[PDB]
Amino acid sequence: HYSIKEAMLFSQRIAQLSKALWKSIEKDWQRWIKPFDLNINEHHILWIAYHFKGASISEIAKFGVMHVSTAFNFSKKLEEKGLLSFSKKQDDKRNTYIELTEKGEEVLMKLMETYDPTKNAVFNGALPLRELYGKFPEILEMMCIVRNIYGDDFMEIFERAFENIKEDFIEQDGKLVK
Amino acid sequence: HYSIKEAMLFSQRIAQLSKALWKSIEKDWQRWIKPFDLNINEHHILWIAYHFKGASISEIAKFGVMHVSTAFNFSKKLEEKGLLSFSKKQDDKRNTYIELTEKGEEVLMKLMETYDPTKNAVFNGALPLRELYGKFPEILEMMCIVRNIYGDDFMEIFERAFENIKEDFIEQDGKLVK
Amino acid sequence: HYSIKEAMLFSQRIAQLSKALWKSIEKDWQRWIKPFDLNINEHHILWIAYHFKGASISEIAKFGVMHVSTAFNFSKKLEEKGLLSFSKKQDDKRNTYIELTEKGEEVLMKLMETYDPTKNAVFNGALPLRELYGKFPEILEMMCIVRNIYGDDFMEIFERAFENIKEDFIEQDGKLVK
Amino acid sequence: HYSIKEAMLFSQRIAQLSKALWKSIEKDWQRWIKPFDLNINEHHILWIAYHFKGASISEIAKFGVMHVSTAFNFSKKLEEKGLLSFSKKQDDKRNTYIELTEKGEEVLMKLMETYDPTKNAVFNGALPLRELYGKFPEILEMMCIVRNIYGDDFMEIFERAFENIKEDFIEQDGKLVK
DNA sequence: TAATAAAATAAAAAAATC
DNA sequence: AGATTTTTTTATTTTAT
DNA sequence: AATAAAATAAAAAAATC
DNA sequence: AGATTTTTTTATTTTATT
DNA sequence: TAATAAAATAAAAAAATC
DNA sequence: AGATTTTTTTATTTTAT
DNA sequence: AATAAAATAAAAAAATC
DNA sequence: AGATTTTTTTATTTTATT
Ligand SMILES: [Mg+2]
Ligand SMILES: [Mg+2]
Repeated sequence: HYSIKEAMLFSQRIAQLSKALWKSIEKDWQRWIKPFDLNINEHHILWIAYHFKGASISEIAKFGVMHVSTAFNFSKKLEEKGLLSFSKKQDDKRNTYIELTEKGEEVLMKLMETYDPTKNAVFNGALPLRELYGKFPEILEMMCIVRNIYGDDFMEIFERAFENIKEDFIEQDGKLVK
Repeated sequence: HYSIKEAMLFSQRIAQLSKALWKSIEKDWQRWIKPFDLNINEHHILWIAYHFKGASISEIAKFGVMHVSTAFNFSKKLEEKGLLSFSKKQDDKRNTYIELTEKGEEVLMKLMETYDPTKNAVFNGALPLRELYGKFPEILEMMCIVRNIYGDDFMEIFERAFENIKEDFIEQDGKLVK
Repeated sequence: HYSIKEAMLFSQRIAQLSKALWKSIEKDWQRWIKPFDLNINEHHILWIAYHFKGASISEIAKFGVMHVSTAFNFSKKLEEKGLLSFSKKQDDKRNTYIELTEKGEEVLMKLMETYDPTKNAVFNGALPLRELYGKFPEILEMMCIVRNIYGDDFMEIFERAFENIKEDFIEQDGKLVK
Repeated sequence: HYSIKEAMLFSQRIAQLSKALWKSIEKDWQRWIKPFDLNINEHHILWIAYHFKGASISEIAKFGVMHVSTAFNFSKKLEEKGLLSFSKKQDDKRNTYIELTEKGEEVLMKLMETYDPTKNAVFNGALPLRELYGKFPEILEMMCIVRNIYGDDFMEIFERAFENIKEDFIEQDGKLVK
């Protein structure tokens, strides 16, 4: 059992913090992918499909943090730009599934190449901690909180992106490459 | 140095973790302020003027993570709803200072009465951690990152809210009241 | 559940750490008190009495992490040196109580004067962390572990020492004094 | 910078934690090894020499947090009990290098099979934390502090012990075996 | 709709001019 | 750029004999 | 039992704002 | 330099969209 | 005891010496 | 410098009519 | 049950390694 | 400078104490 004050204190503090973060993250994310004329959720969708091939609209709307409507509309615009593949399987024909086309994987890799960590603000904001820790910050308390909110299945996005990028990419001339 | 691989690993973990965390906080925040016909940034501006009286447009755009222009446009709607008061100053009339009207302060205080932490998802997410530790999670690594991004003066908002809630408010019948 | 390998991995990591930590704290503690011809458990006994006046030999042994016989022998050795006043009282007389004499209080505070944090190596080892955090490390994970082993009653010594030192003392010429 | 009050608020908190933690580790470690009539520092020496074959007396004293006189005398007693081999090198003859004999390896790995986590207090104190996290506590803050006090070369023992337990041992019938 | 760049604008400060 | 509603569609599911 | 009819509920998909 | 003029800088303020 | 001061002692390197 | 053992000592608990 | 006992337990107080 | 001698430095190695 808890004081109401002590809740307001915790609720307001993590509000400000999570808004400060993500806005900083959103800015650096949209700056990096505007050259390729992708918006944030769009790019997130393509990454959802690369790690989770064949996902359903509601499934990608799960792993990217977006409404089901946003996923359908932004994923069909990725279809017309030729970056996404829609599909249906008629055991249950209410369900529309998406796959990444070759063009889309390509722009993912090219965006991966244009990545410059130094122009990302939380990267630079986290480097102090890394220096004395020996590793980048884990932010485990946040991962615990997120898990209890979204469920362990959601958290599959993390380790699918961890293992895949550790094995599906390498560094040559200071850029990430396949 | 660091690997550009090791960098991406950290950047995708924090990116998704914070989009998760903000969106969760976003919807719970929208839900409690719609009864009084506010949006997040409007409510955010009102709390900033409560804690930082007579602050510049650019200042409340600093403390609330918003653009100067969104600060000025939502700050004017708040005075057309009567909740804010605009002033200018002797030394430099380019600045425009903002104060809370007592209609504005009232709706803040009434919303504080409606606050049910049980309906906030991040709060329920942090309860298991609160039990083990005995106090709420501090997410200290994130406070450090945000600080090295926004700088020490942005971080006065956390301290001013902490002190003000603690010394301006008090519990009665499970609600926070003056 | 846990694998035996995973558990051994944790049990050696903390055994080596707690040994390392305790031994450096042991040396600096001895340096500090050898001038006054005290030993660790004697100095801890006197500090237990200062925070917990009228405490039993068994009770002193709880907070001082020492065997009850160890407390007994070292405690009456302190009475010969005239810093401790034994008592026996009221209903039950198998219990032997302790309080701190005038001579004992002064040697505490005088040792508190000779305190130089820079000669203590664990202080120095935490200074890099304190810069980045703002405050000293909270070492919460071992605080949780130490509680689960010893119980919430035991952890009252932390809480009693925190409050007493905070306002039974003040700083003068780089010295703690009453 | 820091206060002298703030400095000793930290010094006492880690003194008391360190002592509490080392003494529940002390007595759990003793109980485990008395069956094979070893003491803690003798058992440490056997694990130092297993992980670091050919270690010097001084080096053994580094990794096992003990005086060079104790590591010598307890290394001797291990030679008289037939578990450690004493060597010299003709290039520099003031050095004296230690190496486990096969009788020495066998007693270590029978004790490895004797290991029951559930009799260890610190393990059980840590199980609630492993529940929330998914992994055991890392107490990074204590690793940071200990690395600054002892230096990065000492800290090699954690990394070698980690990887050696990982690869040299396997789980058969709920016990760690080679 | 809740935000936001990209202009636009007015005022203060800073820099040029002699 | 990214929501909320509402529609509209399919398939389970639940009834009703 | 079987069915067949009738809500109820999954999953999109299509206008708002 | 001291009195003026010019350019830049700062802070909005409004406008064009997502 | 399970430890560790404190000398004590052999070697080796380092400084000195001319 | 610290314990693990012994002992010893009250008070409490349990067992007996 | 009311007592008195045998037994148990608590808390020191000793002697070892 | 090169060969020598002499000091310090290092690593045990043995003592005695809480
Ligand atoms: Mg933590
Ligand atoms: Mg605690």
